[PDB]
Amino acid sequence: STMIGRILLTVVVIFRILIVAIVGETVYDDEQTMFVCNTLQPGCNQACYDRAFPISHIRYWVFQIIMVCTPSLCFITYSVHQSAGISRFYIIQVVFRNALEIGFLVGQYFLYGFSVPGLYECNRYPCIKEVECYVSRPTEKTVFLVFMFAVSGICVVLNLAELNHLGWRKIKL
Amino acid sequence: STMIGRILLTVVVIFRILIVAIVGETVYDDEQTMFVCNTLQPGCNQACYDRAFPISHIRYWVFQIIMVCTPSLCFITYSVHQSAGISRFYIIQVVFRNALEIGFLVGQYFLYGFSVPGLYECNRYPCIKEVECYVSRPTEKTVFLVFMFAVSGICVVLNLAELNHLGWRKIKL
Amino acid sequence: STMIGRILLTVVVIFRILIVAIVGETVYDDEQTMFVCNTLQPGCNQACYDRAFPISHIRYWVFQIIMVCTPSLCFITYSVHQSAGISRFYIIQVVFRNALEIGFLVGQYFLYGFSVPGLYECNRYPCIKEVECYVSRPTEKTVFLVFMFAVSGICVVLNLAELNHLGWRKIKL
Amino acid sequence: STMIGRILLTVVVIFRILIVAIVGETVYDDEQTMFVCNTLQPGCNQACYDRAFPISHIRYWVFQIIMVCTPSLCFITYSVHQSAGISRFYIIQVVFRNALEIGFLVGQYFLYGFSVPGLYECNRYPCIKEVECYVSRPTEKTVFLVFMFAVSGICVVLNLAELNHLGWRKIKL
Amino acid sequence: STMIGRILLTVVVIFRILIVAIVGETVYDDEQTMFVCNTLQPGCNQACYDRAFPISHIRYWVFQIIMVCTPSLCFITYSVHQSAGISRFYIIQVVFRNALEIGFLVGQYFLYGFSVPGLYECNRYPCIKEVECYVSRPTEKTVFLVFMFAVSGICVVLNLAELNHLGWRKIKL
Amino acid sequence: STMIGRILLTVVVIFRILIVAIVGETVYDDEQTMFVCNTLQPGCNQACYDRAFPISHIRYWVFQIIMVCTPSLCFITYSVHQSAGISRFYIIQVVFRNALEIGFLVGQYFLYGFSVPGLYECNRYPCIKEVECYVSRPTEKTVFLVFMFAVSGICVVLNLAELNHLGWRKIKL
Ligand SMILES: C=C[C@H]1CN2CC[C@H]1C[C@H]2[C@H](O)c1ccnc2ccc(OC)cc12
Ligand SMILES: C=C[C@H]1CN2CC[C@H]1C[C@H]2[C@H](O)c1ccnc2ccc(OC)cc12
Ligand SMILES: C=C[C@H]1CN2CC[C@H]1C[C@H]2[C@H](O)c1ccnc2ccc(OC)cc12
Ligand SMILES: C=C[C@H]1CN2CC[C@H]1C[C@H]2[C@H](O)c1ccnc2ccc(OC)cc12
Ligand SMILES: C=C[C@H]1CN2CC[C@H]1C[C@H]2[C@H](O)c1ccnc2ccc(OC)cc12
Ligand SMILES: C=C[C@H]1CN2CC[C@H]1C[C@H]2[C@H](O)c1ccnc2ccc(OC)cc12
Repeated sequence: STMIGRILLTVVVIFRILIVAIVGETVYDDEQTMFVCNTLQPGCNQACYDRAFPISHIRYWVFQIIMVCTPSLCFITYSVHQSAGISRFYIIQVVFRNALEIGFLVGQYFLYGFSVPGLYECNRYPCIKEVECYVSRPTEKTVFLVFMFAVSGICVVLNLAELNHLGWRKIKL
Repeated sequence: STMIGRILLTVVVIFRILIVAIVGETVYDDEQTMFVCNTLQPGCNQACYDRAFPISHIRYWVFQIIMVCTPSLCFITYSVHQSAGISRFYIIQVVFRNALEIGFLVGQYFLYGFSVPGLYECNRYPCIKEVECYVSRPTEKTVFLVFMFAVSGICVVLNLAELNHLGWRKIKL
Repeated sequence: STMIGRILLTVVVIFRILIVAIVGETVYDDEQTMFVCNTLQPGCNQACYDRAFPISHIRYWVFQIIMVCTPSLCFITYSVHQSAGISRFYIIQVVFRNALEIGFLVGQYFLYGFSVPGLYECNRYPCIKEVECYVSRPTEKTVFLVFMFAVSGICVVLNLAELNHLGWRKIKL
Repeated sequence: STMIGRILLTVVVIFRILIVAIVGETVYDDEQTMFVCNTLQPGCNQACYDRAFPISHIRYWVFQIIMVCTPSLCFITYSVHQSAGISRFYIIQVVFRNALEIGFLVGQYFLYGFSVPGLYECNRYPCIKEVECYVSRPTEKTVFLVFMFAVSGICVVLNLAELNHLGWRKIKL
Repeated sequence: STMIGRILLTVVVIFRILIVAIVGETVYDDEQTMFVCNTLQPGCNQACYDRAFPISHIRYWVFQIIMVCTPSLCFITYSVHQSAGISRFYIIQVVFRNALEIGFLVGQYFLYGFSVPGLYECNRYPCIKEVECYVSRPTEKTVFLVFMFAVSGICVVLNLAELNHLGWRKIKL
Repeated sequence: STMIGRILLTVVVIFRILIVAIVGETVYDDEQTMFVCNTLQPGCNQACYDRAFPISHIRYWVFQIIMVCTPSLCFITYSVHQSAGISRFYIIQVVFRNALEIGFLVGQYFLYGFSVPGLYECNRYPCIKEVECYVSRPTEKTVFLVFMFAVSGICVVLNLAELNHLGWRKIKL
């Protein structure tokens, strides 16, 4: 069943790209404009927001998508160069895709967790002692995070199935 | 009369996609900017808005459109792969489309109801006791909700007619 | 003279589509941010704006354009399906186009009238008794309304001429 | 010298379209946001701005461009319809283009004049007695107005030269 | 060495167009929003900004680019008209391009100078006596100005080299 | 191994272009709007921001990308001109690309360093003595800076490998 696997993998990849490109930028538009802290100190909002969200989810997902698509670009460009052999590059391409997908999934888990809390406790200079800050659209961001995790997991499973179908002797050489 | 059914189904799908893509993003632009609560507590606006609208309508409809279109993409990609049999995949594609459409319609009803009230009563921390908040463009959003429900219902009816035409005997095999 | 009629109909349809798509969105961009009421009550602006303009003109016109273009799309897709008879679908398409155009024109008149006043008197909760609110760019919106009415009337007249050319005898059968 | 006339006319038309489409919308973006009146009365800004600028320049120019291009569209669509005679439609097209261009130029002069003053004196309700309001980017708007007038005048002269070349004898028949 | 000249000229023209189109509009986005004067008089900001920057740099550069490209458009359209002689049009086009480039460079120098100061002294009505105003991103605008001047100078030198290569006897005839 | 080098070089170039074009403009959107200084002096924010960030990172990277791509454009245009010899232009193109890449990398290091601090001490007129200002999203900008440096270094290494492969003897002649 190596064919249905490829069909599903292509469909899932396209689905993820479309969803991100269409909704992600709009969801995270006012992330910093609607972030508010209970204080009068100038500059506390900037510091607390930067501590709460070092990297936005949307940029991480864009980077992940491009990086995961890169090996296919390598293979296609190699094929173009060859004309005006290819049965070996394919195995290495598959292995690299598997490694990249797994690494990105693990990194997402270790960076963001599984939910976006509605409150944040911040104690960065210049804020005096510890202050409380309030996040914008926590529930939508939680839903987006869980959905992206599920899609990435499906992709990982399909890639592992493909790699197993090839056989580890192909991967060895 | 299986041909007029397909014609109407295609026309309705295109109509829904066009309407959403052209007007939806503009209707819901200032959903959070124009949401106001009668209070002085910092952070009450964020909490009350997040409780009132956990997920925006437009994002739900975009997700629904992509998911409903997915099975046709699966079928087209399978057909492409086959060349450089297909009479069985079509039945499963139809069944999956029917199930997805019905599920999305039911989910929309259970999530949003049939109207958007102009007032909201919010009792989420940090708001003190219970406060009153006011929504932006409730009437336009109600009209949009009802129109989308009607279009989805028409799609469901056409899909059921198609599935009935194919037949239960054929579906079983 | 059934040819010049078709030429003019196509030209006016394209003209209307272009004008709307190019200027309408920009005209109605700040409709709600520049709407102000003389009061101190929170939430009175939202209620009064929603009562004054239940549906924006631009969205009504977009819906009208798509709906009016739908029958031609149905005819085209039926023609595509036929290859890989058509002289009867054409009459029904013409009749449906006539009905839709007339209905949309009448609806526009009954919804918006012929002018956009510069003042509004609002007595919706939470506003206390009666308040006075001030509209943004009333004159430009009045000009746009009248222009759209005139274009739609021209389209209706051309469609009626076409339908008369076809003849009642043919329409009946 | 009927050929260089056509070459110059085409080049000028393209030049005008490009200039408008590229810069006009950006010039007039903050026309109402940066318009300020010296008063405390709510709603005086809206009334005074609407009285000072009933129709924005950019929208008038867009309408003019589309209307002037319409007759060529009529001719092209007629030519397409003819295949799957034309030496007479051309003369009427030229005459209509001349009339439209002259009318639009005269209308622009009678609507806007030749300059945009930096101050405005406004006595519209609800403003008390007479107030003073201040315009945004008067000099750039004056330059744009004069440039558009010059380009339209060049177009009118070229069209008149073409019409004279065709001849009154031919035009009458 | 008439070929490398043409190659470099084409490359430089494309480079200038790309740089402007990509960064210019973003650099000058908040030119008026971030312009502030030290006063309490309503309307002083508008007058002082209009006096300081009668025409934005970006619009001047867009106009220059279109005007400089115009003669090539004239030549191409003439060539198209000729088919369904040309060795004399080309020299006239070269001369016109040289004149336009030199004129635009001189005009830029006389209009803007070589730097954008960070302070402005403004004494325009309604400002009382003389006030001080502060500009936004003076350094980036200075860098952009110098870069555009250098690119235009390179273009002028290449055009002069081409014209000299053609020879004076040939331009006279 | 001169083919895999070219494959990797093309892939990394495309990757860098995509990442910049997609995320850079959004990261640096509110650079000046969210920059705040602890003072009451009008005009201190503008001066301090201009001193802290003379040129935005995104514009520098756009300029670098276009300049690095220029030599390939020159070579392609020369090839087009040649038809309707080339083995010597290629070496000079490679050398120029190497020089440009190295220069841009060194310039980036000397201009921006390796991190974006969260605080800035500013003593520019009109600010009184020293003031403290707070930056927006320092961590994301630091990550972007480091990532761009790494990608540029990889490109430099690949270019040096290519140049070494061609040979010093060949480069001399
Ligand atoms: C369909 C979405 C629209 C929004 N952005 C501008 C117009 C349209 C294209 C998209 C962007 O160019 C873009 C192009 C390609 N890939 C993208 C991937 C992600 C993205 O934002 C997360 C924007 C992307
Ligand atoms: C026609 C609408 C315009 C508004 N958005 C940017 C330019 C144009 C395209 C559209 C967006 O890229 C987009 C592309 C494709 N499908 C879409 C589907 C939905 C949507 O918003 C709900 C935006 C979509
Ligand atoms: C020409 C207008 C521009 C403004 N909008 C984005 C870029 C360009 C396209 C248009 C929009 O995508 C769009 C596409 C197609 N039909 C439309 C119809 C109506 C509309 O606004 C009323 C926007 C439309
Ligand atoms: C080149 C200009 C850009 C700005 N607008 C969106 C993207 C690009 C296209 C243009 C608009 O779609 C548009 C299309 C066609 N004709 C137009 C004519 C005028 C215009 O504004 C006055 C905008 C136009
Ligand atoms: C690549 C730049 C993007 C920004 N603007 C909208 C989308 C893209 C196109 C460009 C504009 O339509 C445009 C088109 C063509 N020539 C232009 C020249 C100059 C310009 O701004 C100075 C904008 C231009
Ligand atoms: C894919 C990104 C989207 C955002 N901008 C508008 C729509 C889409 C295109 C891009 C811009 O036109 C653009 C075109 C080409 N090269 C670019 C390079 C850089 C850039 O910003 C740093 C914007 C670029």
